[PDB]
Amino acid sequence: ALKEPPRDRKKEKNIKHNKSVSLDEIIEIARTMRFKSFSKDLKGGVKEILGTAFSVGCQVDGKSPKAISDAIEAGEI
Amino acid sequence: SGNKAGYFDKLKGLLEEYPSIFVVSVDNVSSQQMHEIRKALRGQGVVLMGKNTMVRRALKTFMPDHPEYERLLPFVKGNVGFVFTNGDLKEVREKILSNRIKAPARAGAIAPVDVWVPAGNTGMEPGKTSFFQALGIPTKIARGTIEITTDIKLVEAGAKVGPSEATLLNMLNISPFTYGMGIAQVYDQ
Amino acid sequence: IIEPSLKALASKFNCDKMICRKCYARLPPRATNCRKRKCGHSNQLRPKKKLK
Amino acid sequence: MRYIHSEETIPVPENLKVSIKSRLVTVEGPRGKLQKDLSHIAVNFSVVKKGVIGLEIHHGSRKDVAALRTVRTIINNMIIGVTKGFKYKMRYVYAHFPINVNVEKNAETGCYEVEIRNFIGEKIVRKVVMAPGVEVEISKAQKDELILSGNSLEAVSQSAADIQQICKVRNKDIRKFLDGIYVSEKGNIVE
RNA sequence: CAUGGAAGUCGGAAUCCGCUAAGGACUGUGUAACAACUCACCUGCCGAAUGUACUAGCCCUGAAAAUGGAUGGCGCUCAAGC
Ligand SMILES: [Mg+2]
Ligand SMILES: [Mg+2]
Ligand SMILES: [Mg+2]
Ligand SMILES: [Mg+2]
Ligand SMILES: [Mg+2]
Ligand SMILES: [Mg+2]
Ligand SMILES: [Mg+2]
Ligand SMILES: [Mg+2]
Ligand SMILES: [Zn+2]
Repeated sequence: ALKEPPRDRKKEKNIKHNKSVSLDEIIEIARTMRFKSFSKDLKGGVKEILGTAFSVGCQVDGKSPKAISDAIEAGEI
Repeated sequence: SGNKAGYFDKLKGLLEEYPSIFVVSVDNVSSQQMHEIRKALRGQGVVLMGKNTMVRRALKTFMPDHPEYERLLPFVKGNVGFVFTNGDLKEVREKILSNRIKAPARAGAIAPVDVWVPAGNTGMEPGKTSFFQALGIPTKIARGTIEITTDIKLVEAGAKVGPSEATLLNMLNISPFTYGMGIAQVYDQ
Repeated sequence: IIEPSLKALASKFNCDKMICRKCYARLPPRATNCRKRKCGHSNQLRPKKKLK
Repeated sequence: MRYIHSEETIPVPENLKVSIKSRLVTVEGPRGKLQKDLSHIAVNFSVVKKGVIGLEIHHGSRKDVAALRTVRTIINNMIIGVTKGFKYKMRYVYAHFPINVNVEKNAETGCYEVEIRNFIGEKIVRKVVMAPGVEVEISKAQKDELILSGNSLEAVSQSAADIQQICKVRNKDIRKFLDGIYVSEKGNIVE
């Protein structure tokens, strides 16, 4: 859903890699709906999974989705 | 063998902190069945199984930390698990006995007891009557539903179930197998 | 026509074989060395060509 | 490199008797009697326990020790055959010309004889005679089966191979002409 | 992302996490598309070894000619050979 503007018709025939989205609590906010359906020890595990889940988006600017999840230095909530 | 090292410290750390250890004999049970009991017992107690610990509990016997560990050495033979918990014996006596699954036959599975289909109406589509005629079962179609007029023996107890009958057992919701957790003798109880 | 299972049974005896590259001998499917002596027990084997 | 001691064991069930003399083995049980001669192999037979037969080789080479396990399974096959028998099955495989067989009864002796007609539409009538102790039957369970049964695995199997080897196609692509009779299952008479 | 339809398995581009002792955003089979099935990985049985690549001794393949035929002959196999 966090995609670049509108996905207009007749534009997906060519490459459609222009879906870059920002990496912030906005993606983390959307993780609360799932609420760690399969164990994961509350949202702490889900936050790491959800953060790296959007691996195609490559997070925001220099930061990468894998580095943020790998570095265990952020707050639980 | 990075995970191998993680097993050694995990086993020794958890055994000493919990004074009560319960052994469980689980065999040929679906993985999902252990998944739910792990989540159901997630709050209290942790279940953990691995390969036989030929010297890993014997190492716990060498130091005088628990003279009673060396008494429990011969009880392990194979596919026997241990449960680490702090609850009372009475409350955990039947706690892990829940969710006995209904295992279907596997095209030749030995039925311990004679299986019989009582007279009744299947209620399914009459296009499947070819399956009934394979066994030569007397069936009469009433109101578009297949009816068994007279009971027909499926397979004798202790005999291999026919591959057609084993498949036929699936849609009839009848099978001789009921899989559940097994309780082994613990601490000479 | 031939029943599918029967055609599989017959093919096991004259279709699924290994062939030596030196003496054209028939070998078992999992063989690694020819069994005949005139080729020196060579290990240059190729599968039997399928029909298509 | 010569190995000092190599040993194998054969259990014996409490139903039959076995006697060995001058490397000649005689096995007798509920379903009959069989004999085998092993005078060409240097083996030492002995009675390990009340119902176990032991055999061993001393100071043998790598090639000599190899035959030790071969002897053990052959004698075990004899024990199985006299208490459970053997049973082979065969099937007919044809595309256009049906294959007709006639398993006539004993021909004034214990031997059975099998007649095969109309192989790929040929005018030969081809005849094979089975070894003694082997009985050939036309199956009634389902179509196009030959059932061979007997006491000894060596005689039953070789006779079955005789039937398969006689139905051959010549000067044709055998990947296309799959005509013939083939063996499909091996097992015992009991269970 | 793709889309009459592609749920691992037309195709294009990425390869994280939960639960565990272990099972891959999968090596095939397979569905219009799901499914089903296989493999991968781990567990139960057993009882002490196992896997890959190289070096050089005897032997074997490579080894086809014209009268009958020559380790000198007979013959020899834990040799009467090296
Ligand atoms: Mg031709
Ligand atoms: Mg030479
Ligand atoms: Mg000479
Ligand atoms: Mg010479
Ligand atoms: Mg001389
Ligand atoms: Mg000497
Ligand atoms: Mg001399
Ligand atoms: Mg010398
Ligand atoms: Zn060859």
